[PDB]
Amino acid sequence: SKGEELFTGVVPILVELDGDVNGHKFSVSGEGEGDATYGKLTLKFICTTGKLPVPWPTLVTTFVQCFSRYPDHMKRHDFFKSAMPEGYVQERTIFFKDDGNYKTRAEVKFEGDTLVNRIELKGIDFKEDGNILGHKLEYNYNSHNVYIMADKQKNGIKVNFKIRHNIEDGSVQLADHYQQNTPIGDGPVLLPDNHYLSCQSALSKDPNEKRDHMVLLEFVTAAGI
Repeated sequence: SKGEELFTGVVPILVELDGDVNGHKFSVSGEGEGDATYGKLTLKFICTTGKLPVPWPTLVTTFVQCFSRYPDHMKRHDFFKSAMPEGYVQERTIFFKDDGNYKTRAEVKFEGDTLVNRIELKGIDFKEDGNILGHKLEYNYNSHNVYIMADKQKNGIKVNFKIRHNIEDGSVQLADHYQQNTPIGDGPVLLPDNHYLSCQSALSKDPNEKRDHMVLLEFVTAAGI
């Protein structure tokens, strides 16, 4: 595959997000590297506007599935890498149960040797004292499966999954994800058969970082075929 070759080694990653949740505006910058051979991602995110108005875990999914490890026997189903270097647009609506929703639009593409994820996020209908704006979510992350289906109509894919964020009282805050990806270029891409990505994420802090931030270590592997 075309893009396939772009991911054989360690690739630097840059993430830039501008967000507005219920009028609370903020920006985040992230840097790190991905090693698709091992489905590995290592990144550090910094809120460059001061304090993040929402819990960091709620932004993990928004912050480059092209770094997922696709088993050799499943390479023909790797839409993400096939869209590179031109990239793909990734759009989501994330519904937080009994609370508001995030709508995101992002462009993932290479800028030189760096894989960049530029995101615009808009959140509305949140409860000021809810689990999100109220900061009631634990700083951790559960393993989840991400379900992918082709969408030949748009020469792209449809993705859906549920993220369960742990609330400090022991309960869970469901975040229902509806996602669509379509190529940026007019080039050809690989439309996959149904499969899923198995994802695990570990959140941590940089003991010397005084800015509001998040350190992320993530491993993702395609499966189901």
